[PDB]
Amino acid sequence: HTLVWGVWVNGVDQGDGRNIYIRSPPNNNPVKNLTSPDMTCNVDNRVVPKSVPVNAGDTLTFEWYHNTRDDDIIASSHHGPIAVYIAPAASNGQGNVWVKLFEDAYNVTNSTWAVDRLITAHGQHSVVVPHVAPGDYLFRAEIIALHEADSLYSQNPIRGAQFYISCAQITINSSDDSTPLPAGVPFPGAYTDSTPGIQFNIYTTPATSYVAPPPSVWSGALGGSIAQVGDASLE
Ligand SMILES: OC[C@H]1O[C@@H](O[C@H]2[C@H](O)[C@@H](O)[C@H](O[C@H]3[C@H](O)[C@@H](O)[C@H](O)O[C@@H]3CO)O[C@@H]2CO)[C@H](O)[C@@H](O)[C@@H]1O
Ligand SMILES: [Cl-]
Ligand SMILES: [Cu+2]
Repeated sequence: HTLVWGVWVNGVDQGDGRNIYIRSPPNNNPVKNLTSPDMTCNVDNRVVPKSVPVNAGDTLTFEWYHNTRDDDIIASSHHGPIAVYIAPAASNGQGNVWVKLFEDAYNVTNSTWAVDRLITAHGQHSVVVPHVAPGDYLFRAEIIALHEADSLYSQNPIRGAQFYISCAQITINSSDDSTPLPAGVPFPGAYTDSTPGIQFNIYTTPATSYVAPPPSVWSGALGGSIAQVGDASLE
């Protein structure tokens, strides 16, 4: 159970984005139905009044929280991966539009899941803004909690992989468009009951064997991190 509070751009806090530049759902409950329209941008997908200006090459940091800013972030039980996707905003997230910019699942070096490191990072994970066409975009940050993912939601709707999905409205101003955005995958649709990484038993199956759901990270993607960029306590 987690939500996005706002974003930072090059370590500068853009301020509380909830219902402002984040298409915030009404609460932190997960999405679990893989064929739900709610898989696009969570249960209240609509245009919000602001879009955060960035340029290609900026560091864009998403900041998550549980109940209040810079708290426990997400229950520690919620082990799983983190991904970020991008789509042109005019699509409203519909159709074959989502391109993956970031994946972090289980780090064998550190023996930690992305969610574990997100807690340590005070809810902060970042991407480099890619060199796509200037314009308005949706950045879809997705945490998958796997603690009940041994079951398919379609078999037992009390369980299943849990999707904490947050769409941020980002406007890319200065970009050379050296890597034009291609078509991508649909949400709902990209993840199905047979997709690797959706049904996974963290109690019985080693995390060293976990394969995150496709698609693969796009060749145009410039990278990211799971790390505290900004100190909310200084404000
Ligand atoms: O026993 C089932 C699993 O529970 C997990 O805890 C979640 C609770 O099930 C859920 O009821 C609770 O929801 C809270 C939410 O955290 C809070 O922010 C909101 O204000 O109210 C909700 C209740 O209406 O969330 C927790 C997760 O934080 C355990 O984490 C898990 O190990 C356990 O299997
Ligand atoms: Cl939960
Ligand atoms: Cu939860």
